[PDB]
Amino acid sequence: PEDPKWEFPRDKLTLGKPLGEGAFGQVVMAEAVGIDKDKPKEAVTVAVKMLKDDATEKDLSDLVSEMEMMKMIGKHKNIIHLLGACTQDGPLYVIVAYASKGNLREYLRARREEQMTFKDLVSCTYQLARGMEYLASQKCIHRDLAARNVLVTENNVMKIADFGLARDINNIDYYKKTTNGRLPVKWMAPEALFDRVYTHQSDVWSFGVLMWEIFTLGGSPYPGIPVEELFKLLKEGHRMDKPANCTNELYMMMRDCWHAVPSQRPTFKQLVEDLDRILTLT
Ligand SMILES: Nc1ncnc2c1ncn2[C@@H]1O[C@H](COP(=O)(O)OP(=O)(O)CP(=O)(O)O)[C@@H](O)[C@H]1O
Ligand SMILES: [Mg+2]
Repeated sequence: PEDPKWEFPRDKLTLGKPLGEGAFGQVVMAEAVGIDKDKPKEAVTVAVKMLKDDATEKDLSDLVSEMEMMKMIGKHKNIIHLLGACTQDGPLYVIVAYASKGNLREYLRARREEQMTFKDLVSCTYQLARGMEYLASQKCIHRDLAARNVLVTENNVMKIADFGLARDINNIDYYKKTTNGRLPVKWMAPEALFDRVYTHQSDVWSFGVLMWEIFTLGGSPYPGIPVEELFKLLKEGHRMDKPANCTNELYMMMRDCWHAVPSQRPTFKQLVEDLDRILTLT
């Protein structure tokens, strides 16, 4: 099944050193000659997501589904961008934009290299609120928004990544009946955890937990509480505490995203407006 507008010649692709791995594939650095149509002569440094030697049938299928999802999203400043793919005659290669600073979690943990200021943190939250606004506008739910799924480029631009669990949503709620779920519990909304319902407001909840990760410089959500005990505490109204240096205006923002009623939570459009005002006065 070839899509000519995304197919990239294998000869033009030279693989390099590894960049990371999980239990769904691996990512290697690579050189791609003429993949950028704006400069069709220069070789572009890219990242290639591919299967592993111990890959499964679902691993291949998930990588194919993540490829099709990224085709629909399009380019944005705060979203990792699909550049091409190698599907015909050989292993599936998913070629995406390269980010040299890693993922946001290890990025912030390595600044407790550089050093993070209050403006830097607010700048991070603003860009991630803009990437989700365009993502929500494109009729998409990420379902796996976390600090580890955000990439940082050489010029410190936040890139939303990991669309393996992303789905398209229309005007009503997304809903399926599952033998068991696959979303990280500590970032899930109560309706996603209990009712198996996911909307753009469920991504707002994850954004709140994402805010907590950012202002803790890479801490783990609900510190000291196992995944097993989080179930009962969410039903009873437990929320995370305010970080050490985090303005109350930004903690009320987190508590807004963490509202029980999904429709009562802010929209990503409103988060961009509020963060814009907070950022300009710094
Ligand atoms: N464009 C890119 N540039 C540099 N590193 C990248 C990258 N894209 C992904 N990576 C890194 O490759 C590593 C593994 O990739 P990926 O994030 O897709 O696996 P994963 O996180 O879904 C499995 P797990 O969560 O169990 O570790 C990650 O640490 C990620 O930061
Ligand atoms: Mg990840």
